Amino acid sequence: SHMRIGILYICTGKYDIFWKDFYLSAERYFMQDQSFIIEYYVFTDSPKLYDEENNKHIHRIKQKNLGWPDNTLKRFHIFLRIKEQLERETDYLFFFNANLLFTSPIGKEILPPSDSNGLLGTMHPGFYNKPNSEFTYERRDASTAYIPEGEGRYYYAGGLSGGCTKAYLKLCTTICSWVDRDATNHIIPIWHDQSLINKYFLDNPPAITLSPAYLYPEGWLLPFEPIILIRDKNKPQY
Ligand SMILES: O=c1ccn([C@@H]2O[C@H](COP(=O)(O)OP(=O)(O)O)[C@@H](O)[C@H]2O)c(=O)[nH]1
Ligand SMILES: CC(=O)N[C@@H]1[C@@H](O)[C@@H](O)[C@@H](CO)O[C@@H]1O
Repeated sequence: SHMRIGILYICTGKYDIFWKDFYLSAERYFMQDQSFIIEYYVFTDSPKLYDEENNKHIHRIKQKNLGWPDNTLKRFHIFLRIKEQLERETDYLFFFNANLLFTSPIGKEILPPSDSNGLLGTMHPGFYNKPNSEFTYERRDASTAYIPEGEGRYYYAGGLSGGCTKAYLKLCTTICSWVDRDATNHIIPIWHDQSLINKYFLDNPPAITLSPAYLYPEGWLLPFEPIILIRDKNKPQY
């Protein structure tokens, strides 16, 4: 029985060093109720992950480094490679960036209701209480991620997205079609990683919208307490 939770994680290249503290924080804060089984789906090129030889929930998946911009553009194309084992092993899906870190215990409060659409979005830390006129949406009608001015509620970031497995997999398949449709039209959506997810969140507003506290950049001073910290990529330790 219990509730199955799946974590989508990509750390190809030099971002594999972010897995250690992320895993140690997820095992201490993220879903530690007795009704939660947590599964790690790590997409990397590293031959072995941290605590992989001890933990069985850590699924090392073959994935080379695609570089820019395919590492953020073809992100959802990677998730569909194992979409056959995702719905059978998980009930909820969650995507976190590499350099993310848990600081506060996260429970069932971020779980979308059973009646709603079952989607999850996170407000961008750079756009809090800023007007719609300052949103960096895709303003080209030729692209599939096009959002006209005046429309939209929040500016969702691509650093953190989730929801139930059934609704989240449809989200991935929808965007993948939007990427390939733009590839044929010789056009690249901007910003590809977050503009595409805002177009979907406009057509399909998420059940619950997380504050930028779950995407708090390290060093900033934002009007909320940091729950999930975006670690600085340019630190001497990294
Ligand atoms: O070589 C790379 C570059 C990026 N990422 C992933 O892409 C996400 C966003 O990275 P970002 O675009 O901020 O890095 P940049 O492309 O600016 O170097 C992160 O969660 C990384 O895990 C990756 O796996 N390998
Ligand atoms: C790198 C990051 O956190 N993402 C975005 C970046 O892509 C760009 O949209 C910028 C200005 O809108 O806001 C952030 O820095």
